[PDB]
Amino acid sequence: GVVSALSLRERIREHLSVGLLFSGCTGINDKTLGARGGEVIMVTSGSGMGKSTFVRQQALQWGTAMGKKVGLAMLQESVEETAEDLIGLHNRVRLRQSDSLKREIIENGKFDQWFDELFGNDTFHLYDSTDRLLAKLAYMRSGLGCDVIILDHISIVVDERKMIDNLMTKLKGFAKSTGVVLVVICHLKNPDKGKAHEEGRPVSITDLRGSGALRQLSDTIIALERNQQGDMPNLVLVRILKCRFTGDTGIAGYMEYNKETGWLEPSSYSG
Amino acid sequence: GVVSALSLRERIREHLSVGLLFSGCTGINDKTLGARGGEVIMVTSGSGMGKSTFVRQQALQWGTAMGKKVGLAMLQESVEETAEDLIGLHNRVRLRQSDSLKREIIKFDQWFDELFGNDTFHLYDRLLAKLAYMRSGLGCDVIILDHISIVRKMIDNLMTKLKGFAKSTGVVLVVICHLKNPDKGKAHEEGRPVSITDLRGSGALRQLSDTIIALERNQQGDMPNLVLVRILKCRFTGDTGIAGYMEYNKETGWLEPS
Amino acid sequence: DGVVSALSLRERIREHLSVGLLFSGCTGINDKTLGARGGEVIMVTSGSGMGKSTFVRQQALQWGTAMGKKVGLAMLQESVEETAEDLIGLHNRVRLRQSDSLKREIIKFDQWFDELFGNDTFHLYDRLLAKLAYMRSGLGCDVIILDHISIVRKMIDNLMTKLKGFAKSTGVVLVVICHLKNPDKGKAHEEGRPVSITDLRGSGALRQLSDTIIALERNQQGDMPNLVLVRILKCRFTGDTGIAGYMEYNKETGWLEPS
Amino acid sequence: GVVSALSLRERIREHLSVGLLFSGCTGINDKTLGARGGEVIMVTSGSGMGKSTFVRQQALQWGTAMGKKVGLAMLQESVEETAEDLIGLHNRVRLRQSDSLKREIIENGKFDQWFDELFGNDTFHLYDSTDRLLAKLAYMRSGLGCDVIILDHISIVVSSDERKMIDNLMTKLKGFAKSTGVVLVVICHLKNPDKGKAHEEGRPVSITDLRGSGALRQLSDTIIALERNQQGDMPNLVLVRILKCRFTGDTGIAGYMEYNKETGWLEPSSYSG
Amino acid sequence: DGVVSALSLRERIREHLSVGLLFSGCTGINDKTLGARGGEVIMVTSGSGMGKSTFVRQQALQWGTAMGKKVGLAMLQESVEETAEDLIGLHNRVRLRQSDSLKREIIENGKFDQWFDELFGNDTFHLYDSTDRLLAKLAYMRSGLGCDVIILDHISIVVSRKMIDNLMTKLKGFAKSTGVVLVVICHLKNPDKGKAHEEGRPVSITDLRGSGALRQLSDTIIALERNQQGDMPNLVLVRILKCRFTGDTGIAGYMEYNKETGWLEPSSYSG
Amino acid sequence: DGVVSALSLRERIREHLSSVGLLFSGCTGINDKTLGARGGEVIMVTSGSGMGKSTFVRQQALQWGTAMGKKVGLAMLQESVEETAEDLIGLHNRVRLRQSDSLKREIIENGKFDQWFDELFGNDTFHLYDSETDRLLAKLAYMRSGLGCDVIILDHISIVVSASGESDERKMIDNLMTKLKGFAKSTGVVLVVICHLKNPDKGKAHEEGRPVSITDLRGSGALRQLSDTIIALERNQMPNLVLVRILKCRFTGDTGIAGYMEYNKETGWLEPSSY
DNA sequence: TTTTTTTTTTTTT
Ligand SMILES: Cc1cn([C@H]2C[C@H](O)[C@@H](COP(=O)(O)OP(=O)(O)OP(=O)(O)O)O2)c(=O)[nH]c1=O
Ligand SMILES: Cc1cn([C@H]2C[C@H](O)[C@@H](COP(=O)(O)OP(=O)(O)OP(=O)(O)O)O2)c(=O)[nH]c1=O
Ligand SMILES: Cc1cn([C@H]2C[C@H](O)[C@@H](COP(=O)(O)OP(=O)(O)OP(=O)(O)O)O2)c(=O)[nH]c1=O
Ligand SMILES: Cc1cn([C@H]2C[C@H](O)[C@@H](COP(=O)(O)OP(=O)(O)OP(=O)(O)O)O2)c(=O)[nH]c1=O
Ligand SMILES: [Mg+2]
Ligand SMILES: [Mg+2]
Ligand SMILES: [Mg+2]
Ligand SMILES: [Mg+2]
Repeated sequence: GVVSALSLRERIREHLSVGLLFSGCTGINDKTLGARGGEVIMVTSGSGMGKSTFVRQQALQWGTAMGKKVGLAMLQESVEETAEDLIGLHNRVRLRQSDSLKREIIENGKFDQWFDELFGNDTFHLYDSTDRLLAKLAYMRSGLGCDVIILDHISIVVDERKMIDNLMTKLKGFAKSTGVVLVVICHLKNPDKGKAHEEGRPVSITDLRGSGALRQLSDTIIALERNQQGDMPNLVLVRILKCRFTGDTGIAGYMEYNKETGWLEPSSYSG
Repeated sequence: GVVSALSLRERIREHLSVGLLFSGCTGINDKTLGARGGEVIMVTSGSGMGKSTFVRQQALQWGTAMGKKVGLAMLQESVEETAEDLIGLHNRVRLRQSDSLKREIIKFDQWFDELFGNDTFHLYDRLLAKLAYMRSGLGCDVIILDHISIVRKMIDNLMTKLKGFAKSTGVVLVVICHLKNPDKGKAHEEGRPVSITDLRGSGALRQLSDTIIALERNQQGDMPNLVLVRILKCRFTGDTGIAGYMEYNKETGWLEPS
Repeated sequence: DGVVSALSLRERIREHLSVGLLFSGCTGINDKTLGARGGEVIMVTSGSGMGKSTFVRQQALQWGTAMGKKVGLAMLQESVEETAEDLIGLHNRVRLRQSDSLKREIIKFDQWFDELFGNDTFHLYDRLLAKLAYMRSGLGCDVIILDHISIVRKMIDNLMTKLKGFAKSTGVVLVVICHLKNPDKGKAHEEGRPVSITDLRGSGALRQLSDTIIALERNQQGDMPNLVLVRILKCRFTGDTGIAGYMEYNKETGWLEPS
Repeated sequence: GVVSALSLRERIREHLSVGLLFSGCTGINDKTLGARGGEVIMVTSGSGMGKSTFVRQQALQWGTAMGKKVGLAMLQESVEETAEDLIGLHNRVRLRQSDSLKREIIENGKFDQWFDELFGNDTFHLYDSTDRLLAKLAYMRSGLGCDVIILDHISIVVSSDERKMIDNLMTKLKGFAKSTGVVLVVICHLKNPDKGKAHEEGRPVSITDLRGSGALRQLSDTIIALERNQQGDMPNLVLVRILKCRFTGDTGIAGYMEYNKETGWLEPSSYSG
Repeated sequence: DGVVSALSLRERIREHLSVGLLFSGCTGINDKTLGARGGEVIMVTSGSGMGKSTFVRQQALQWGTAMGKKVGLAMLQESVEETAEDLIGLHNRVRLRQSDSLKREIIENGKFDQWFDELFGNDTFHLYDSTDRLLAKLAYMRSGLGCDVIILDHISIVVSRKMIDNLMTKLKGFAKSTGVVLVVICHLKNPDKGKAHEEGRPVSITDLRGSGALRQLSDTIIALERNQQGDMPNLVLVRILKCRFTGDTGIAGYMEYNKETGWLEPSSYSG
Repeated sequence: DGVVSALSLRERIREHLSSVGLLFSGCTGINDKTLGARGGEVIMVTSGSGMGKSTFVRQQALQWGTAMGKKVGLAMLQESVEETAEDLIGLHNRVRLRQSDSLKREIIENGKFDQWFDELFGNDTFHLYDSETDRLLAKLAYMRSGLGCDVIILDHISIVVSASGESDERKMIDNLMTKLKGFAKSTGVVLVVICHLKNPDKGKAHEEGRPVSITDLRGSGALRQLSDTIIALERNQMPNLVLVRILKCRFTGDTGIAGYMEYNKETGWLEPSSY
């Protein structure tokens, strides 16, 4: 592995020739310009502040609009609970929270409309619901060729200090030499001082839990606030708290949550 | 292993296309589609927490009030004990832990044969060639096996014979596994919650099984018999965890839901 | 068939099932786990020097003066004299080996000797399972009590798997003592700290084989170490385990009696 | 080997040690006098507050203006993310953080005018990205002979226990400074705060806030701690704090530095409290 | 066999029972645990380097004039002449080791051999100069010299658990097997929750290095806790912890040092 | 056997009580409470990190190496032979030689440094040593044994315990610390030890003005048993008023706060200050 | 395979 600084005439050049956008909020698209090859983002909100809404939305948007293979690794739930929350979200309805509508649209041929509008040419990919998880994600990257890989709910993949430190180190070091956006989700701690995360705490960088290797091997911290006690509980207040590429840490904007469609859109709110 | 998005075409329709209730802990019927055939309900706890205190309670109310024929096999003990808790539970008076009422009656034949009068109970005192006759020659429908432990490669070569048999027959084949020798913190017995991790023996005690009940109870608390049920990995309705309160009620002896 | 139709399993149970050995001190043992049973390996385990042999050799006297059974003792922790000399002043309610005058003022010696020893009850002992196997065959023992265990992974369980076989063979009421491990978190046991079943030294099968566990929690450097907590930690045959009672000492005389 | 104190008359005088001075701030160069061969220097701050570009700037300033051969072992970000800061740093711009310019400069080939102004001097050496790291540094410094070596992100190299690993390595790296006589700036991180705000948010960092062990303030020679408040109203005024200087005996504030967005070269600000 | 009855015991009580060695300094001790007894093992607990050989050679001396026993001393913590300087100067009430002026004064006053045979003029004390060899060296004092109270100094090079309770249980069995009142010195462990023992802390029965049975096969536990950085480092706290033979324990006594001589004597101290 | 009595000990005490001395410099009270380093003892040096535990040893090796003629041997393991073979030069001649290059430009040519060499090191008083532990005390025994180094100084015990592959790093300490105290007490050579002070938890750390306690010795716990004198230093980097604590002297009967010193930013000498 | 203490730091509790 002895490489001098003189083997870099045509290897820098071809490395010149851009980040995959962030739908629903262009403020994250402003002060990061997306994500690169080897990047590891971190998405977080509180323990119950909708960390499963916008990540699922972005997995939707990067496969039905942009032609990039979104190979998920969701381990909150099984496969038939995330495929349906892809389809019913995409059709702007509530799929898995109404029993008659799951029976109404199963009757009349619109089912193989709503399967084939999404899952067609191997864009979306799903994972069978932890040191073999890395081997399965590398088999996912090498065999299928997916670009964005999401992992969720870090408590299942795991003194939970050395554990989560070795976990974040192993994924950060996995993202080398491959060119893959390995987005991970992790939880916030129980707030040892202050107002709670169920009450809309101002999420600092001092709230990640298990070890401080989460705010030290990331490449972006995207923090959401689903302030349910606030007068906009249909509003995820989104924030860049860490950037290795720019350094702008602040209110990129807002995104408004919708009930019936399940979506959340860019909003035009100010305080 | 990774399975692609093409494999879920009809299976959401198959996901959008109960049976034996759990008399005792009345939230489990709400959360694991009761009991169909071919299930392996796990009753997981540490030695003393209420393995056979709870698992034999199901066989009375699924042997008599359901009418389905039941094969018990409590190989941690013998037939003389497994043919008494049935009687003392069906007759509400504590048989085994009383002295004078053992010899008061000995109307023993009546409370023997009235609850053994069907072809319900076929009790047992290599092993599966003698166990598996319960379902073919006899008609049993709930089969409950207690002990597994003393009963690299000669360990994980067991559950396939049971699971293919459950596939072929359709029997509620409830087998008890145990907890383990702990390593850090409080042990299980004080009221520790046991998630999917804390199980030795094999991973098939919480993975290859279909639905997993765990019993936990504060032993040196206000009462040692406030058990509480947990689901580890449920496949029928997916949702797992805590249903609700049971209590054993030492006056009578039913782990009844509270 | 290995399965047996339970209706055709009748008379063998009709011929089958047709309190017992009480405990002096801590009347929430016999009221709760119902005395003693043949074939048992009971445990009286607490910390080292909590007064375990202020229980385990009080019971050997109460089971030879009112219960009349044969008691084959085993104290390796001292000699036959040093375990038998306390018994006489224990019977006579006078604290013998803790005041110098009455150690030799009496010598009414054989009055106090024969009235508790002229029965052929006690059989002391100064390998050990051979010399407990003779206590059945050549001596006729009815209660066996032992005191110290830690001298005679598998070297700690292959004594307990021989003692459980000896309780299997003869059905003898047996009491056995082992010791607590050292709590590296928090305090020590000796100021009222509750013990768990992991607190047993040596290895990790001295608690499979035992049929119950009894323990004294004693605030040793406390305001008084004369109010002990009895705790059952395991019971195969009554289920209800935990805080049994609180025993005094009554320092004028010295009786572990419930209060 | 046994020695005494009389057979050194003409080799004590050989020491009778010229430094390698910093850049950007000058009070750092007051109370350190540069850096010497056999001297382990340590830079700490939070994550992202300036532990890689502020060290690579000094790797350039010690590697194109002073002719000292400089080697890197960048383990965070590999060769092809770190050359395009060097190139876009020396030219007083922001290269990778715009596609208005990387698109332009390879059309005509003025990339080949901004490129060979630096690396054709053959003073830079890399290591492409956990104990024979020493043995590869030995040839990077014995045959190639880069006269400063930089180790990036030592908390991969600790990925047994912590106390055993990092001391068993750190002793062999201070004994790599000795017996080979190279300067060595090593990068190592911070443990979490207990109470209050953190070391990226702008906490006043102390000496025993390290992580990996407490044997990082013990086998090391100079502790330099940046304090970059990014939540305060001055988000790009970094502070520099010398926490432990063995060779002189001055501790406290060095000075202040400003970070300029359009250029990338941090400038010495003249902030007053 | 080796089986014994409890009928044939009229002889071997009649030939058994047909206080003793008090402890000088803080005479609540013999008021409470009633002196030493033959065939035991005794632990002096104090802080490390805090006087675990000042309250044991005093109690080697006070059993060598008024008791006349064949008192041994076994020192591994020092040499065979500094242990003898202090015993000469101790009863003579002049702090001797700490002064060289009085070691060049009465070398030629001729009262060297006078204060030698004033209290070594008997054949009372015996000594030794440096564990399985120590098995023979603790028994030859019992057989060859006829020693009565052996004091053994060190435990941590005596350990060169299998070397730690091998000592304590075997040399507890040898005590009751030969009647010699063996007295051994212990080391407290290195605590972590807060203070050290050396600054006024109270000690519990756990605090003994090596393994755990040093509290099992020892028969009494004597305490000293001296507040080094306080009003004085000389007021030790005495606390009795374990007592198989009377039972009563607790806060025992409070001594001073009486700085001219070197003699542990008490005071009626309330606090 | 070796069980020798106490009646037949008339002559061995007689040829003993006729050492005690070898006093410190830098302050007064460090010669009160310990009366210097008694030949035989173990003396232990603790400061924080970068707090002068080879300043107050490089300075006390000279007062024992010139003003008393005692053969002093220095095993400085932090460094090499050259940085410490010259740090005594300006020590003696009252300049800061390595810490300022202008004097290093002055005294090359005219040989003032050569007379500064031949003054101190022209005699035979100082011996030095450079750098597991299976040969450390083996190569330290020849200094007192053959060469007669009457004081030996050991620097940085933490880099003879961090250089071994063992099971634990505690047993490997206290299987060597016994050889250290035995080699000290047996031949009666003073052997001084440098060891460090571990992580604190709340408030000020040791380098910010923490009153260090005896249980804070990093590495093991028999460093407060097999020691005869423990010395601890404190400062707040008044960034030079270093005060001294003596933790435990096994010979005499008083320990505590020893004295105040101040370090000289021109010459190199610890002036005992006032406060 | 598992037992028993004894140092040194990390989250969280
Ligand atoms: C239970 C109790 C005992 N004691 C005293 C009476 C006896 O002197 C002594 C009883 O302890 P023992 O039972 O005699 O101790 P042991 O020989 O069993 O030791 P080990 O546990 O290590 O095997 O304590 C009290 O003073 N108050 C009490 O409440
Ligand atoms: C010092 C400083 C840097 N920056 C920017 C410049 C770079 O784009 C980025 C620095 O990133 P890096 O230097 O690459 O990373 P790091 O060493 O600080 O952190 P880690 O230990 O996790 O590897 O931050 C600011 O915006 N303001 C500042 O004051
Ligand atoms: C106990 C005590 C000791 N001292 C002084 C004078 C004593 O000679 C000295 C104690 O010396 P030692 O008793 O010899 O020390 P130690 O036994 O605690 O340590 P080790 O096991 O390593 O041998 O301390 C007092 O001043 N006041 C006191 O109360
Ligand atoms: C005490 C003190 C030290 N110093 C400086 C000058 C000395 O060269 C320096 C000490 O040099 P060293 O003795 O080599 O450093 P250290 O032993 O204190 O710490 P470590 O070896 O573990 O890294 O401290 C002062 O400037 N003023 C002071 O008051
Ligand atoms: Mg006993
Ligand atoms: Mg970086
Ligand atoms: Mg001593
Ligand atoms: Mg130093």
